[PDB]
Amino acid sequence: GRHMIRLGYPCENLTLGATTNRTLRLAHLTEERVREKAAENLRDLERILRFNADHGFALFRIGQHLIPFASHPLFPYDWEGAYEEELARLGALARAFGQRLSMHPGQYVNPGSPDPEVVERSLAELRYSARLLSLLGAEDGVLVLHLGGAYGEKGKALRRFVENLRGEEEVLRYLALENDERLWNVEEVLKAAEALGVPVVVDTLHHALNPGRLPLEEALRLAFPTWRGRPKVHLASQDPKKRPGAHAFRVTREDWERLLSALPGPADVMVEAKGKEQGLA
Ligand SMILES: [Mn+2]
Ligand SMILES: [Mn+2]
Ligand SMILES: [Mn+2]
Ligand code: NA
Repeated sequence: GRHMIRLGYPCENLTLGATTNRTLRLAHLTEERVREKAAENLRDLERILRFNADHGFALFRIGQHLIPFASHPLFPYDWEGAYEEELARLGALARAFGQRLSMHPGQYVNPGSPDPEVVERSLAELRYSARLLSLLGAEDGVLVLHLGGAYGEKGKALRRFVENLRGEEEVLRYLALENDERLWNVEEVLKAAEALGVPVVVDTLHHALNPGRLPLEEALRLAFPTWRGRPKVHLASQDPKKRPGAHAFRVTREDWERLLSALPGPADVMVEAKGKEQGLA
């Protein structure tokens, strides 16, 4: 059924054994082997889009390794010329299905690092991610990022984060910032996001562990105005008795309920659960 709240899951589908996330060792980074992996990941991207259209999922997060090692100085070919046509085609499918596409670079992507080498590698990775979403024609695509490390002093870490991203026209087309469970709350992310002119993704588990002064309801209410399009939110549940913020297999009914009650209006909810497409109902 057609709900005002659209759902998604990241990277892979467990029912199908489909993934967008195959990689390889850099010792095996041959033109032929990468083309191998990329092809299977693109095949799987397509199956997933089709499975989502038949099973009520409007959102999908494409894993970083879709084109394995694309941002790496040893990448064996022009991936954009190789794939532009097929990405446009997959992009048109996703739009025909009404699907919204996203990527979330890992915890080692840190534009606010003071190490210039980490900055350059991080920027390379975000530029590849943004180019991919551009080639898929993802008009409302999202590229989600945590604010990363305090590196001893937050004011300076944030100023580096903004300086190192303000110039990046293409990345800024898609970039949205997300609160975390340890270092940067929603009030903090809203400040960073305004400086950069980008939206805020509220994560409900992270919010719970690290709320600042804000009830979830006010967090969502402040975040909603930061999206020109449909706001995106993350939904996870605590994996019982494990490390705080560890993701449960399936989201609880109680946690789903609490978000539904807090949302100020229509939004897109990425379910971050170890079960993937089995993470809710
Ligand atoms: Mn996140
Ligand atoms: Mn999250
Ligand atoms: Mn999390
Ligand atoms: Na409730």
